[PDB]
Amino acid sequence: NLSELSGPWRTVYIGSTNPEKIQENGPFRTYFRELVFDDEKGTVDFYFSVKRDGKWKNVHVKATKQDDGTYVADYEGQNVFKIVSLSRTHLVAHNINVDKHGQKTELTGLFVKLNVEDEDLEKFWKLTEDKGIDKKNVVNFLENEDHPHPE
Amino acid sequence: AQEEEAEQNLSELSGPWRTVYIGSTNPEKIQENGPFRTYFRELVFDDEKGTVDFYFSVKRDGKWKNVHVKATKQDDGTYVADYEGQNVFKIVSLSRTHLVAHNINVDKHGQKTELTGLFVKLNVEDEDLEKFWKLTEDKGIDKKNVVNFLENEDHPH
Ligand SMILES: CCCCc1nc(N)[se]c1CCC
Ligand SMILES: CCCCc1nc(N)[se]c1CCC
Repeated sequence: NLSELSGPWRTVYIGSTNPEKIQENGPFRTYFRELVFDDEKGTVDFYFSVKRDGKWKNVHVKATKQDDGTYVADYEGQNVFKIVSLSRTHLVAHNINVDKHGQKTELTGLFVKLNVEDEDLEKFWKLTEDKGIDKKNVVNFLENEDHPHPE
Repeated sequence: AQEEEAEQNLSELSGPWRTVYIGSTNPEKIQENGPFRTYFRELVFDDEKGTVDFYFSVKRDGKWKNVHVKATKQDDGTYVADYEGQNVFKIVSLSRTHLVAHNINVDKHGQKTELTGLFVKLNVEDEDLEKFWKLTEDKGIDKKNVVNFLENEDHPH
């Protein structure tokens, strides 16, 4: 039951046994946007952004769960990763990437979830109505293309 | 084992904040290039000075701008701030994770705009940080080889 963890997630820290993978232009200097867990298909879709070559790219990768519990996915090689601790607000993970040249890299990561509550959303909506504001004149900043760049 | 909560206070509320929704009686204010299409980065609450400092980014003209605005509390509990005119805003709901607010903006042309906003706080508990560090050490990853993506996002470009 990890479906309820789907939604907007943000990268906090990423560590690597190979600094080149996470320095500027590194393939694993990933800013998470959204995570989607599917308990029936045993899969996880990652939506994130990476500045590769000189520009920003939005990437989508689907990970599949294995009998051992680990997940495997194809991104800058073959990756096999393990969630170490999850909860409503956090995800600490460890990933093993093996690139095109057989180079093995171990990465670690802390990601936090952006939890928007119903109780709070409702309050926002009542207030927006009280001020006679039209739902059309409301901007969603969580799923917006027009956003700033961290680098 | 043991469960513990950090002692709360406006001080504990400071930190990274993100904007979820912003509503406006005047759509020009929050459209692309509008001064109120603001992406929050951090907020600093000061109990003693009765102030709140805002850090956010707005795409003005053709490029992104980081902006800092200090607001001061009033006896009536509202806050005043100077940004793209004069602003008086009231926090209708605040807790460890959310902020719902109502702002009244009078621009340099006498025009009044009323805005509504929902913001969410990005909380990072120490238990999680402590668990991320232990894992990092276990794989023999040296701290110098760790990037803080949160601070990068709070200090963009
Ligand atoms: C362990 C959860 C995140 C794994 C992971 N770390 C990245 N950095 Se991008 C990614 C998915 C694609 C390989
Ligand atoms: C009500 C607190 C947030 C008010 C507020 N909303 C923005 N949008 Se920018 C900002 C600070 C400058 C007036």
